[PDB]
Amino acid sequence: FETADAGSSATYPMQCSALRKNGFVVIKSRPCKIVDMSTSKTGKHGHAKVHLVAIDIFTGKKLEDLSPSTHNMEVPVVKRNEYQLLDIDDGFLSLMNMDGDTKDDVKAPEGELGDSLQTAFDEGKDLMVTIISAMGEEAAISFKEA
Amino acid sequence: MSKITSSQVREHVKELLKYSNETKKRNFLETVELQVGLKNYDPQRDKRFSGSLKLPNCPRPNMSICIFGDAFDVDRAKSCGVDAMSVDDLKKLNKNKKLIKKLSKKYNAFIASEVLIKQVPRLLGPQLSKAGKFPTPVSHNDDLYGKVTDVRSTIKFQLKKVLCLAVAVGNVEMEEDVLVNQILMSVNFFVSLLKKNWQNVGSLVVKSSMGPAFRLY
Amino acid sequence: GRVIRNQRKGAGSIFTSHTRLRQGAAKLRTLDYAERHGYIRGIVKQIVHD
Amino acid sequence: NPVDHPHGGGNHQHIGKASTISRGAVSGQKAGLIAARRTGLLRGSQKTQ
Amino acid sequence: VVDPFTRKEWFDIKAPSTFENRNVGKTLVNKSTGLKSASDALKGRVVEVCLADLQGSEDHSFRKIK
Amino acid sequence: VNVPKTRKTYCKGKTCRKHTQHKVTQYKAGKASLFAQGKRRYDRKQSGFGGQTKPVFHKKAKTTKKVVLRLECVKCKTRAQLTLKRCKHFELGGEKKQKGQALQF
RNA sequence: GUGAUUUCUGCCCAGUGCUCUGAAUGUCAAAGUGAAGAAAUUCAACCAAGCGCGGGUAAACGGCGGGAGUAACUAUGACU
RNA sequence: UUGACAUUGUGAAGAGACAUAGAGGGUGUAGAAUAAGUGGGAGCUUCGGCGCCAGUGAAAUACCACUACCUUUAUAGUUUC
RNA sequence: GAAGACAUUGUCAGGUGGGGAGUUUGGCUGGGGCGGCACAUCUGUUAAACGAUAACGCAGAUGUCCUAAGGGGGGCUCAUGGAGAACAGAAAUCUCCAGUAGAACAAAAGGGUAAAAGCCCCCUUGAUUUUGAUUUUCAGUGUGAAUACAAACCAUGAAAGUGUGGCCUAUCGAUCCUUUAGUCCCUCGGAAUUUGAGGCUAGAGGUGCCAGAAAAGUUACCACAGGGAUAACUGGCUUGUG
Ligand SMILES: C[NH+](C)c1cc(NC(=O)CNC(C)(C)C)c(O)c2c1C[C@H]1C[C@H]3[C@H]([NH+](C)C)C(O)=C(C(N)=O)C(=O)[C@@]3(O)C(O)=C1C2=O
Ligand SMILES: C[NH+](C)c1cc(NC(=O)CNC(C)(C)C)c(O)c2c1C[C@H]1C[C@H]3[C@H]([NH+](C)C)C(O)=C(C(N)=O)C(=O)[C@@]3(O)C(O)=C1C2=O
Ligand SMILES: C[NH+](C)c1cc(NC(=O)CNC(C)(C)C)c(O)c2c1C[C@H]1C[C@H]3[C@H]([NH+](C)C)C(O)=C(C(N)=O)C(=O)[C@@]3(O)C(O)=C1C2=O
Ligand SMILES: [Zn+2]
Repeated sequence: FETADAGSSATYPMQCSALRKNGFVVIKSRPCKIVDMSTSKTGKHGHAKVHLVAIDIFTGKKLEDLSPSTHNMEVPVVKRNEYQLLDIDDGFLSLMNMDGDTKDDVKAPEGELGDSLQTAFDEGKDLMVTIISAMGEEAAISFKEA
Repeated sequence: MSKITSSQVREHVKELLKYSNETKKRNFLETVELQVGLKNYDPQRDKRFSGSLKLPNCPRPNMSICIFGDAFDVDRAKSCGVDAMSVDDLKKLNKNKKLIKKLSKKYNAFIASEVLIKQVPRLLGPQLSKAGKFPTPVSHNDDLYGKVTDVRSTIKFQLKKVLCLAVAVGNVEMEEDVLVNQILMSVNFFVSLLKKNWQNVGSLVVKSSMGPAFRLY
Repeated sequence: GRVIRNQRKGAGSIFTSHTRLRQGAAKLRTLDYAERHGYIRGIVKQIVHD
Repeated sequence: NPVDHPHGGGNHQHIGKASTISRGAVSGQKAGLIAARRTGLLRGSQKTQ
Repeated sequence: VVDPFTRKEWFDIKAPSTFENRNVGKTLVNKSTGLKSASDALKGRVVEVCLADLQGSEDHSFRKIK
Repeated sequence: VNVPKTRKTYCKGKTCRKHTQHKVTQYKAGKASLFAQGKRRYDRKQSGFGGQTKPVFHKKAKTTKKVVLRLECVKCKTRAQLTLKRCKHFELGGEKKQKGQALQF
């Protein structure tokens, strides 16, 4: 008895210039969403370097980065999945696939979005929620009425 | 290294079938229970372990299963013989709470249909999943009798809030070697689902229905 | 870089104190029997500028 | 000039980095505010009162 | 469990001989253990009482003695 | 990719030189023990003054790893390794696909 | 650091620094402790500062955007 | 800067942790119910009855173990502040 | 007089540490820089009817996907159009006729394929073992890909046969280090036994700058060796633009 997993790092290395706005980037072993970018020439026969400002989505924390524009950067392979909420249990929301129903591990989102989700489920009005999965961590990001 | 091997389990399962098969022969079919317990797993912090394993034989052979099916699933249930629970009495049942409580508490395993599985939350309520019983999907191609045996065999190790878990392995009159193989397979499945494996298993009890709780580890 | 001004300041030479016009060190009378048990009388005779 | 001080270099006269040096810094780095628990104009005014 | 009311013990406060009631009253202090003298905890004390209670009569009801 | 848990393939054992049944697992790498000669050489070379002495790899370009299956024969308990190509996703014994089943979005 | 006198020094503590009698070990070396072994050894807990989590500080480094609708000429928009 | 060992001897007092076996416990509704939880369980036994079914409730009562948590008892001692 | 087995000091271990020390800061390129990858590959054309053939020529594509979309066997014919049949219409399903492929064959383009290489069904694991030979790039080296056999053991089919992955052309990686599999194999060199370690045979962990360094800037304060192989004047050829 084992668990099969092909070796797949959740980062494709791409490029400092190929990272764009609303992006996904790995700054110091955390997923983050590129919210600001700027190219900047350094010298007089110099090259351009990229300054990146991004927000870590699982904590919502601002992380910055500086690199020469010709260097490679890790890009997380995020997967957004659209699931169905059965019931909000003791902080750990119960979730449903297209047919399967495992997904019982996602912490109910602690923000005001999750509080309004709790109010919705409490007066019923059943929803489908959107969950992001990236580099080992998963989080509910956005509720949506079916 | 597998901390639990066959030999000690051979001896403990000899003494288990000893106490069941002559000492207190009862008036109903008892079931072997593996009760496991964790040490370092904090339920609020770690990733929840969840997993089902199809057994090579049968546990409790008289579980009470209910079929949420439409036409083909319902007709197959009428052919085999399992209580089929169609959308008819489901929408005739919607306007209550006590009756859904009665249904969920009365039949223990629920089996569903692919085209019913999405509005089971709607038509029913959260009570089934809250109890720990969500209807398992069954396709039209899938033979209903075979999948009924599947669901009467599947063992589920899944953390909910606590650190003691308990799973029925099998009956008490089936043969010694398959009981040994099953209990070893279930232990190994638990250890495989864990993070630190044998380091974080701490409690390993086998029982049937009564006082004697025959420890393995 | 270069050794900066405060490091040079601690390394002595130019950054010492100018003690040419200074009087003696301004210290109290040392402890003895007269001050420890009774009292001793001195006379302040010249107040000057350090 | 940048050789003579941490603050140093130019094209514009500015500190460049934060002027609050650590307490645990080394010689040649302690050019600024040495272990500043607070900065800016103070009001006010108690330390131990 | 700390059970301080059995950890402690009672003591009897008495008055100077100018008054007539010899018994003033009772107090309570922790047991005299090591490194902490309950007796010093007793000397650190000032107590308030009524002169009507000290002199018996009601003519001295307003007056209070520390 | 999906590969079954069982496979009838050639066995190299001297008691069974024919096609026999094999269970299919995945090769997970070993513990990288501390007393290997290269590790002892690395410890002695890194000890002292001088800093890092051998190169450390930085410019990763490939995301995938070739999967290699460990086959254990069910009779002679002999093992073999079979290499399968670069696949991002891998499931040992997943559900078989259905030819013409009703799509479910 | 700014650069006489007069007048004033607005907002932002997210980032980067700096700081703390904030909180629990989440991670955490050597030495020490326990289990297995014939030992070399392996695996555990316990684990200092630090890092991380929290608070403060801008006469610390610094920063200080947009887009719509809206008033009897029209136009702008006090306002939303 | 922090920790260990050495220099480094001689003593107390109070706490905390570990160390193995027991014992006992866990009362907002509603339910007649003193519902810590999970799991099997339609039988159970002491031969009285209990339990299921009924009702009730967020979850059920017999037979049962297990899990942590709390309290002490036995508690050689080790170890830290 | 004060402190007191604390602190200092000695040795290890962790943190911090541009204060300081070394070192680095790819290539191609109608100058260099920014851009791009023409740096490892694949299709059509340029390419001048064997082969070879350039440009930062043109139009595009690759770093995947599949236990079936691999292998064998069998039944059927595919786009499209016409005529019809309740709801039903332009188009839902069913027939009939015509239908050389105008469809499909995972993906870019080209080629190939009709009682199939397409679409459904049945069985399977030739996507296996042992090494050799050959073709392509080529130095006739390596890597990758592929071809035909041999000795086995299999799958399929009634059988002939076919099958050593994808109908063909692309889909990928040396030394050193680590790890796994094989026989029951060799060595630990005074002689033995066990763990341990080192070997032999085959794989994987990866070098995309893809025959494979471990690597950020600035310099108008600059320095050196050079270069008209190379830019900023003039001259020259050309005249789009004026
Ligand atoms: C850094 N240390 C020396 C320290 C110092 C002080 N106070 C001072 O500044 C000292 N000044 C004095 C000596 C009082 C004059 C301190 O006040 C503290 C601490 C330690 C922290 C440690 C905390 C810790 N976790 C949360 C990081 C922890 O695990 C515990 C614990 N449960 O054992 C703590 O005690 C801790 O939470 C804590 O409270 C600390 C202090 O209070
Ligand atoms: C504020 N003081 C009272 C304090 C309290 C606690 N304890 C707590 O905070 C416990 N409270 C909780 C519940 C954990 C939040 C503390 O835990 C601490 C400290 C301060 C320092 C004391 C330090 C001291 N040093 C500076 C000479 C010392 O005696 C030692 C030592 N030789 O053991 C220290 O290591 C000390 O740095 C230290 O650890 C402290 C604390 O952590
Ligand atoms: C009684 N507590 C408040 C205390 C006081 C002092 N110092 C004093 O008495 C003087 N400080 C005052 C005057 C009260 C401000 C203390 O000096 C200390 C301590 C506590 C201990 C705590 C120790 C503990 N260890 C054993 C795990 C702990 O929790 C920590 C920690 N990681 O925070 C310690 O560091 C601890 O070892 C420690 O250092 C303490 C003290 O030194
Ligand atoms: Zn075999």
